[PDB]
Amino acid sequence: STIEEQAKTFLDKFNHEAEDLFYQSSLASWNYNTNITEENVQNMNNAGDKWSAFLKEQSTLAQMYPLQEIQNLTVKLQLQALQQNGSSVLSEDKSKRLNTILNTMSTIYSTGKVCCLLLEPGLNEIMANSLDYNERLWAWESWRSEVGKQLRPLYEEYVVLKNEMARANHYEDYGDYWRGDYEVNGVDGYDYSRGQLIEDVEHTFEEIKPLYEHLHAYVRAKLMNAYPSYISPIGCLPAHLLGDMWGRFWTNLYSLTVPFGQKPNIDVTDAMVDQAWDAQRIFKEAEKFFVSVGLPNMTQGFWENSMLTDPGNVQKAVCHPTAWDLGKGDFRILMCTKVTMDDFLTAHHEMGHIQYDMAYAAQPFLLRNGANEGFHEAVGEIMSLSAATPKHLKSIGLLSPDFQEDNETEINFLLKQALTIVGTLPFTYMLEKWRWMVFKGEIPKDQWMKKWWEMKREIVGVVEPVPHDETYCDPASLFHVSNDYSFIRYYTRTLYQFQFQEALCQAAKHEGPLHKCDISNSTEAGQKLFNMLRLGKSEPWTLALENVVGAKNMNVRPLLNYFEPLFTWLKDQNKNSFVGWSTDWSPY
Amino acid sequence: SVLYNSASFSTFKCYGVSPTKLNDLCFTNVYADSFVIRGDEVRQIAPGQTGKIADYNYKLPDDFTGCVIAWNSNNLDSKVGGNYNYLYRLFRKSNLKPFERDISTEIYQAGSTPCNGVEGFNCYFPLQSYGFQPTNGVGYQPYRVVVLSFELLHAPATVCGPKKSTNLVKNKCVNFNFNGLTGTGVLTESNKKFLPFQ
Repeated sequence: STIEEQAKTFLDKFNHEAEDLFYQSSLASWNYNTNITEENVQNMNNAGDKWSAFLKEQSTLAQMYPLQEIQNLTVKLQLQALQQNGSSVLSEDKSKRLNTILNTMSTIYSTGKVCCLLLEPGLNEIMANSLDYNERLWAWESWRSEVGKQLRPLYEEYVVLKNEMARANHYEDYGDYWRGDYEVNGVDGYDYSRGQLIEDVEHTFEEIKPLYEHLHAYVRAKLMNAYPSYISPIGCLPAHLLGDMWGRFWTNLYSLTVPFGQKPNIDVTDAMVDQAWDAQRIFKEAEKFFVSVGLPNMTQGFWENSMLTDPGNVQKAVCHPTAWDLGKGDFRILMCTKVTMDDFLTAHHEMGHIQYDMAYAAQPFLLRNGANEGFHEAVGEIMSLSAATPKHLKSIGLLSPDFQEDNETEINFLLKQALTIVGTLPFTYMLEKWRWMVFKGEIPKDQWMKKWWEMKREIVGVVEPVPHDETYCDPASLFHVSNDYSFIRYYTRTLYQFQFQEALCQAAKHEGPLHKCDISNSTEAGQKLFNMLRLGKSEPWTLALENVVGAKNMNVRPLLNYFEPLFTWLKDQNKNSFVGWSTDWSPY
Repeated sequence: SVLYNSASFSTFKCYGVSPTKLNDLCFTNVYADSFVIRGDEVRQIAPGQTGKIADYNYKLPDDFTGCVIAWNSNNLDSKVGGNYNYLYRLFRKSNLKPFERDISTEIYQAGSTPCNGVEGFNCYFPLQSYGFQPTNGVGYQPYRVVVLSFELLHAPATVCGPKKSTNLVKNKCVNFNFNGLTGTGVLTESNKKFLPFQ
């Protein structure tokens, strides 16, 4: 008959049964989050066992259908994630060995006590608020001498197992398996090979480097008074003086670095108490925001099924910020609604994630996900960034049209976002690139710690306060490594956050920098955003990116136009310190 | 007259004829086809649309001159946990005709090998289940769709419509109509009687 005709019939048979099994595994997890009981746990394991058993049977029968026999340029993109074998692609003897390491690394990282002390926010508040050299150093050295030593034999075997597992599915190494998500394998012409991902990232990172040099020199010169015999103006910065155990979140360093103390920052906490929000609100305000952009209105079951209240300590609940997608038109958000300032921006961030799921509602279950791992998170970042503008929050309900603002107010806003958005940008470029050389085979097995400290002083600028050896291990102790999560998705999230913001603010009759753009009463800027959201995975990310930005390759120019007033002020201020960081320098 | 202004149906649309002219119009045969479907597949039920419902299940002609009655039934035959009381055929090896009920219950043959009724390779099961749950969206709720077909033939139609009857006034030279006869005169009292069949 026809191979392509029988391919669409096999998809309709799987989609009519995948939505029922996936909903039962998600509905049982929602009951455990509302009320922590010992019964809802067994309901999710029983519903999840039928999903893993049915997916394996359908993946075997899909191997008989050829992949090249697809002319619709849609079925080929769906059978790629269906014909996979997962971690069980190797033999039965090495199957339990790979899954055991995933449980040993997650147990030690979760039970990592320093004697006592918990994990989060156990060691996070010690490395942040301390202001002492003989206190935060003991907490950082004990974590690398106890947790890293127990995870050293497990990290060595993790590279050899993931290398053979990736090559079994026609790849190159572990780092190459994550490149297939960004690879175009559908519509011709707009292709994107895996070899192109090696370049571009390395070219755009050099143009953003002068922006990081002016930021690193200002923080080093500011904290020099706190550590006169430890922080040199021409030296570098240790690994424990970054306000984080792994040097990821640098927001805590803003309290000890204030460029203007005479201009208070914005605060929407007191504005919510005056107007009396029922604590069941916030979402009502968040609803009219997307209407003025032009994105369609939300569903009806969202206001009757999703728990938008806070039960408190009298009811066991785990309202963690995570967007759920049960499917079949059901959309629920798990979040404790409070009357604070952080919850106002957090609710707008997760509201953009559930909006993406409402776009491809009519699409089958195989098309209910973002184009790649680094694209679904970028949808919510542009919603919280546009809502965090002090000028946008003034022309609405909260805040006072009486609060004055000028050029000095925008300096404190760009510097605060520079320690979170672009602050962890050099760390992502170094952490993911260092692992690609180990998973492929460019770094020997006895040169992991040697090359680790060499790339720090050339990308981020972090020296070692303690001369470590070879048995130590640093990247093994991480929430994303112990849980087997990709870290390259956070790099594209930062770049795509400013590219989508510049496209909407340009058509909304607004020029100049992007620190005062207001997305309001702009129908043209709202209809263009829905073009790439309704498609989903039916079209490649290179084609969907041109419909909004205008190019298929990532750009760094919009990332610089947002921090233009910040980069100008740092030029006429960092004249007493050294622009950059030194490599041949040690605090000890 | 009581079906238009009932204020209780979710979707009440008519095609071909006007919804206000069929109240007194005579009809020979008045059919009634009831079927429960999803909430998003209601748009496929139209004289001029196709899909997986109007092709392999209930097919309607393109020149259908009638009305489409469909109301909300979410709080009736719908439970939480999965609906397993309604089925539907997905694919079929032929195309049905308008105004025809599905009788043959066979297995769809996608390939070139016989299935012999048993489900196997290249022998998918066409009868699938729905998902009528009160926690889903709008396009997943059940809607009882009732299609009323109007067909007129050469036989004398016995189903027409009620006629609005007014009052009776005499002592004037006005116009009146007493079943067929339309005369204009003064209605006075009489002493003679007629026959009980004239």
